[PDB]
Amino acid sequence: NFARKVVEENKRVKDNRGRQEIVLFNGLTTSKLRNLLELINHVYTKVYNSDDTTLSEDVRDELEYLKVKFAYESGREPAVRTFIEKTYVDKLVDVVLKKNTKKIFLDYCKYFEALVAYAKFYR
Amino acid sequence: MYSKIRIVGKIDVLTGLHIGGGGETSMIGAIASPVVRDPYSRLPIIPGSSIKGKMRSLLAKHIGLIPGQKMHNQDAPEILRLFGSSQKGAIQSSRLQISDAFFSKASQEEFDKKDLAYTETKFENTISRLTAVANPRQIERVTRGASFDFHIIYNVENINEVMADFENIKTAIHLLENDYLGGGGTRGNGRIRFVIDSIDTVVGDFDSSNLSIK
Amino acid sequence: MYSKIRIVGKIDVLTGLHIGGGGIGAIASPVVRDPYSRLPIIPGSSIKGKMRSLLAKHIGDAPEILRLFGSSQKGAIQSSRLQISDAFFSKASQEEFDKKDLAYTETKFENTISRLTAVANPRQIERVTRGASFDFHIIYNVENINEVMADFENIKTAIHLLENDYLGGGGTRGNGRIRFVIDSIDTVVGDFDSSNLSIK
Amino acid sequence: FSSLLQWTESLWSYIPSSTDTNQVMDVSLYDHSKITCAIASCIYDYLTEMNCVNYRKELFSPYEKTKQFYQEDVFLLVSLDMSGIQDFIYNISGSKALKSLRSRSFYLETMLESLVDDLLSDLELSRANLLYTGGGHAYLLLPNTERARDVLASFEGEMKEWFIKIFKTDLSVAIAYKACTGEDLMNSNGTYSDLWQTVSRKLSDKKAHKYSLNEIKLFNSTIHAGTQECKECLRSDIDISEDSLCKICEGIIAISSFFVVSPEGKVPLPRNRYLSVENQDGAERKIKMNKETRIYSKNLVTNLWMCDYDFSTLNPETKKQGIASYVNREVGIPRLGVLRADIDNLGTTFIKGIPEQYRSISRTATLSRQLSMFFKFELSNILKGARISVIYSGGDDLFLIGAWDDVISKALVLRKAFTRFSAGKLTFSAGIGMYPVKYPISKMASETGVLEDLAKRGEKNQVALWNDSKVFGWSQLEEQILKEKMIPLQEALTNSQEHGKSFLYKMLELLRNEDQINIARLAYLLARSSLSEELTQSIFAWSQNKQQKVELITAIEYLVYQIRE
Amino acid sequence: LVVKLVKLTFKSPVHFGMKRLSDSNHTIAADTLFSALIIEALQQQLELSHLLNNLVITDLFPYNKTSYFLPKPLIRIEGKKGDESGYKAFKKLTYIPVENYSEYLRGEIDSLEASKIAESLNLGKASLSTKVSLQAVDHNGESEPYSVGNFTFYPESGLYFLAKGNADTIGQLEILMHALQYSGIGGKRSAGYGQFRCTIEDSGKFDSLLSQTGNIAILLSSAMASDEELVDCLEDARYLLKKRTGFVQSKTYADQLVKKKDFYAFSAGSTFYQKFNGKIFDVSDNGRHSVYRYAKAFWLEGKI
Repeated sequence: NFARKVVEENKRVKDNRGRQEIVLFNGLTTSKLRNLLELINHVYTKVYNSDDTTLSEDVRDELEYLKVKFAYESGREPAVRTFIEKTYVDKLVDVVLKKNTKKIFLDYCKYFEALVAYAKFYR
Repeated sequence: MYSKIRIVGKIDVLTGLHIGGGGETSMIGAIASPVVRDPYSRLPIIPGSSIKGKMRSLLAKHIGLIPGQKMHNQDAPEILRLFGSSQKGAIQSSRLQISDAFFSKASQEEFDKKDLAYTETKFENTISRLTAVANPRQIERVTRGASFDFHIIYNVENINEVMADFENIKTAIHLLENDYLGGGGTRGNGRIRFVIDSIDTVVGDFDSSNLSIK
Repeated sequence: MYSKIRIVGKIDVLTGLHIGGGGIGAIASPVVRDPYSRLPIIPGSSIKGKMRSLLAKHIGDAPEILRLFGSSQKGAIQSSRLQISDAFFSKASQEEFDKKDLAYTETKFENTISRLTAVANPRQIERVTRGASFDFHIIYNVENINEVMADFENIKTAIHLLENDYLGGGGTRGNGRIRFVIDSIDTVVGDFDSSNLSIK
Repeated sequence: FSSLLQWTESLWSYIPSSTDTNQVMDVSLYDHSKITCAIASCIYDYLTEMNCVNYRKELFSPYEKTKQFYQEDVFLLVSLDMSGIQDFIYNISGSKALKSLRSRSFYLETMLESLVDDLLSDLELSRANLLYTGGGHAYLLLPNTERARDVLASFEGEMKEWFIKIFKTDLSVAIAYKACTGEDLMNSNGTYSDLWQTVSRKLSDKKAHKYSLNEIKLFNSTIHAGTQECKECLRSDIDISEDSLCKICEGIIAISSFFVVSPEGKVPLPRNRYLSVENQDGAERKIKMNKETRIYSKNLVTNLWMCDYDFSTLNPETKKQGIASYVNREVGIPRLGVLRADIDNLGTTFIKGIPEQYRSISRTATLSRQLSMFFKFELSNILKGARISVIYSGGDDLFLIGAWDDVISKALVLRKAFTRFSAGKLTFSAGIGMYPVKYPISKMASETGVLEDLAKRGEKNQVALWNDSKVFGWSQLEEQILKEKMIPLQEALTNSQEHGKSFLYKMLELLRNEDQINIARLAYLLARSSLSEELTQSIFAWSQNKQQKVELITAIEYLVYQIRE
Repeated sequence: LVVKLVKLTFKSPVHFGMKRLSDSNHTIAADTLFSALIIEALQQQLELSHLLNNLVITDLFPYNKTSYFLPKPLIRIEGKKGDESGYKAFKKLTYIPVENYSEYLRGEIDSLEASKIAESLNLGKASLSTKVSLQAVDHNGESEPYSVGNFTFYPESGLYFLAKGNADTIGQLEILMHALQYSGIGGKRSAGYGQFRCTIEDSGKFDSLLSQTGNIAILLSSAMASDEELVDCLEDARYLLKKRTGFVQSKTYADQLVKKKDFYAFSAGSTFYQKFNGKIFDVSDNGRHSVYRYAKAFWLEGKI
């Protein structure tokens, strides 16, 4: 339950304002993650459609572009940067590229799904 | 002899098509309305029940509906003969069986090219009449380039009524093309065009060469 | 002597198949399942009934129908020649669905817009996923070695209609479409040569 | 004298036998008086057979003869058991079975009462000698006179012949007796439970070899086939009337407020009689017209205790359809609840429950009377206001068919009441099943019996609810499954406009899986459902913890069944 | 004679009935299997002399992983001097593993151990599949629902039965069972229920068990004796009378199917101090042929 662990560790409440509000990763919302999660959905559909134990070349290039997207999103929004650094999601992308199998990308997708699900839960 | 006439063709979406359903996917989006998908392929689908319901409703409205209708069995005799009836003691089989329309292989290839997603996320809102505040909403749709392979079976129960039945089917299809398929069609979604590849009697000695629906 | 043409094949669902059960847990319109393995099945009753109905429509009770599917009328006691076993969820499709993390069944959500108030009435039906394959096992009893060829022509006609038709469920709305794949046709008991015999 | 016995039972049932506070007040005045009367009749018969000239010289004069008489085998403990009761009641098929069930059960109970009444009449004894009578089982105390043994043999032969003539292995009655010493009733030697176990073993041995040579030969040799059989309890042997109903089967239909055992009636009864339900004035007219007519009053009348609760007969519209009246609901799935409950270690309670220092004939009579009074009179008061019809009673076997939710609620109330009445020392195991209408009666009974057998395993204080995987404790079901979980979910979902029914199925589908990603999906589903946050965390924790996930699943399923359009 | 164990592994749900279509049973008596064998031998145009003159089969008993079950003998068990519910636990118990059969015949089994043996049985699960009749709907009618009770054997479980006979009789049994694998046994074998595969082999363990000689006899098949033997066997016997009834299944019996004459037989597991050999009782009346009901006796000796 690494996902729940990191979400609850980064879970925080707006005590400074004096009004109750749960803050995840210093202000992260699903709207911030929308572009990158849609990109991951694109890669997931691409890998599901293909029948191959190892990832294809197009998948690898799309994952490199996903790493670039992670960097750009980290630059644009501090909340996404906090989420990515604490969740080590880009490092897991690098690990997936190292492994180069369909199953490891399926497990990475499972991990990201757990991350976003628990983030929505604790809000 | 039991004659079954097969109508196979393409259902080109001319605008975003949103046939809602209980959806599941990776990194489930903020959308509360995801399209229906064929789970084995995860591609969007057109359920045959949607096509049959829309066609039957349009054809029944065209023929004219009995005032104070409480059931679909009170429609015109032509509608019950074509689409089937469930009335007590007067059950009529459905001559028209409308299969599910799967996402086409051609559109799948054309979207694998261009690096395009088969679906899209339309962002809408609703300006309130009182506070004049926009409430953002997100609807999943199928992009206008997509097409669907559609397969319909007509059952020849009575030989002499076949031409009238196909006239009614042509009327239903013509209404449906001008109307929308299942979605928020009054706001531009779900526009459709049928491109009939073939109409061949798969079973029976009956011939449907002269028979056309569009 | 007596012969038993054993036919083994695979039924591939082309759309969702919904053979309901009147009687796992609370499921909205559940499909029939094996009591032990809890894997969806196609009862041999459903296949036999659909094939008999389609043969009745095509031919037209008729002597061929009673000869094939059996009859119990007075002076019309004929044993059924077609013993159609249940169609069990195949092992190959079971592994293919274990991969991809795909459930064996799915929930189709439907409506019924009333003609009176135009109010959609939601509904749910379970359907076996379109990638499934069910192993089917049919036995033909060769009671008359002269009628067997005509019987198999009738069987082929029934299977052709059924492939163009639907199996159990709401077929006019797109459910239940299947396709037979006759892996083999063998005469396990007796000596009647069925090598030339072929459905589809 | 019979009327006086009924009056004594009505008055002295709650008056202690021994006024002394130091002496234990378990046996009431009525029980002690009834046992005294039975024993007095037995010893009077024994001495009359012995032709004793002086009674005080026989037992009192030296006071050695008193203990000598206590040593002598003066008594007989007799047991009659009817085999085939449950098969007769529940193995019926057809639309008329759902109305003939209770009629068949009452017919069997009245037949047993008529049997024991005939036995007492032959022996010239009152119903005081009848120690106990429950579910096809009757225990009596009789004199050890040779006339008594001859009467027992003649009665056994007559009843076997009659039951073979009418039912032909569908129902049988076996009667076995053991000679009993007065000290055994006093349990001075600690031989009371030994006597009871010996008589039970003799009864079982008689049940093993139930039929003789000529009876088997007559069974196998049949002239012609029936060529027509009854719709329920299909019997080809007897002449099947029109509409395909047997003579017994149609009479049981005709039966469905006193019970009259007269020369003319509906359903055949032993010693060439017939049972018919009659109005009070009609029953009195039958008594006047026909001499030697026994009449039984439900809860010259011989008062009979039997639970007759039936919600259908309360309302005229529901009188037409016995249980199809229960199945129809405006909201909630139209199903039937079948309860098969059983007291556990009842034989152990009679034998080992009573300590050897407290074993006696009067103690056993008091215990059996208490059990019967609970399961025949108090049961109806427990079930008041519920769509439940009770087919059988007596503790050793129960059957309460009705709406599933009403059945489970009244099963909980029955457990609470049984805990109160027994004050501990007694736990009963229950099986509850839910079946659609037109489900076969035999299948309902058998599957709920399987559930009851499952609940009897291990600790016997268990309820097997619906599917066999839902075996819980009564505290677990009453509080944790229903009060703790089901009620908050009902509140939160009845607040919603759709009443759930789509969220609950998603919840169940996610709970069926054990994948961790399915746990994450459940978290997301709960988050999107927009429940109260505390309830959401409670549900998530319940799903995380095994043995609470099952309770959550059962609460969800109960809620889904509660709202089904 | 030669003794062969036949192990039946069922590939499909099985409908074994007692009295109704909804009733599902996990076993069949020897009469049902003998009827199936006679039907098969008639279909295969084979003689009935061997089956009617020398074949001695038993009922079909459960079996599972490393255990073959036998019927619970009807012996006088002493039970526990403390509790009577032990006898209830013994009566609930129905099948004894072959290994524990001698122990049970010698007592040595507690009520808790009896319930453990009863629950150790791993023979499938019964269910009720509801089907419909749509033939009335075409000519202005309603669909008629109806239930069929079926039984699904667990993957390594199944049924078995011993068969005793000559070499020729054993060969005919092998051929008939090979045909019956595809003919099926049950009550809906023309609607999918009852398809099974048989394996016929000689078992050393069960042959040794039969070779065991004891003071009492135990019936392994639903049987009944003629009058000359019924006058002697019933002395000091503990049995159970089963009411064997059924409709005739044959095309040539009559224009319409009619019931057989009701029969009564001693259930398997009954205990007799005197042994008897049964007869093939004819239970047909005014029929074109003679319906055969199997009541021969398969005896297992025991020490009590």
